[PDB]
Amino acid sequence: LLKLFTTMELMRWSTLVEDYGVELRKGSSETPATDVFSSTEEGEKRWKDLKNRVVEHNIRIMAKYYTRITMKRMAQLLDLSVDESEAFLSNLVVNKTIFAKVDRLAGVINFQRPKDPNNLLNDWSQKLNSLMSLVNKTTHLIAKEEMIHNLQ
Amino acid sequence: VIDAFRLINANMMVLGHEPRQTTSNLGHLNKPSIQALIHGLNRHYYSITINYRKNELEQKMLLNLHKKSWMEGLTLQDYSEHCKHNESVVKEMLELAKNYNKAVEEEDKMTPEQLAIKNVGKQDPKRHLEEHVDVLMTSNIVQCLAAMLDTVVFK
Repeated sequence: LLKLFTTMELMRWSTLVEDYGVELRKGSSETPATDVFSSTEEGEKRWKDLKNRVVEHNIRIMAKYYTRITMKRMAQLLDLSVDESEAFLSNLVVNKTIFAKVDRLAGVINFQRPKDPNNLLNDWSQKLNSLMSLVNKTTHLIAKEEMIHNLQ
Repeated sequence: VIDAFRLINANMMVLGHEPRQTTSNLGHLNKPSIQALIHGLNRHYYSITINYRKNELEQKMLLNLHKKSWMEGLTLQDYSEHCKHNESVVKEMLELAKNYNKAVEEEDKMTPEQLAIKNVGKQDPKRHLEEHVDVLMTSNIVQCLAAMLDTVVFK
């Protein structure tokens, strides 16, 4: 249960519920089946929340890692329809769980800010500066490796 | 501020013997701290000449600063930062501008104390507005010039 969420990979509720259903509910604590908070009967009240959490997490990882994905691919993972996802998207962004913009076409999800001149500008400076720091550092290591004891 | 003394007695100064002994000197006199120091100096042997043994190899060592100038000449910052600088200066320039109108209309006065009160001559809008255009121009040129240079060369 810990290992799946920690590794950022795309998943879906449909598989997640069935599997964990057998593990968590069965799990011997001190010794009994009971542990609650998404395991047993009482645990079911908390479990409902777990579904919502999978869908906030799927949209988050895809947002961070990718910059564009289609809305049809996104829905399959979340286990929503487009009309259902769209409602959910309006409230998520307001709390600031994620930043994402979805359309009605289901052509695309822009997980970046729209292509305005400032983002392009910003990246272009950062790319330049990193190279210059790296070329300096490598020359210092290289100098020892070359000369050495002067046995070669 | 360095001085040299061999140090010889008071009488030698008084007689006027002490300049006969110094020959092969030029001498000099400076005053870090008033008449009391001058008197102390005269009693001693006053300033006997200091020459320096120096040359270009030693001179080159002292010259240095940073080889790190190599990385720095090329470096330019994030574009958001370029914008911060430009904004801060234009905003600043607005404040001083209102005095500037008066400055050009008047300033018949050439007497520094009177001018200061009259057309806000002290805290002058001319000095500062010029100073401001000049930082903004130079800053924008070096940042812009570097970004472009790096682009062509690395790829």
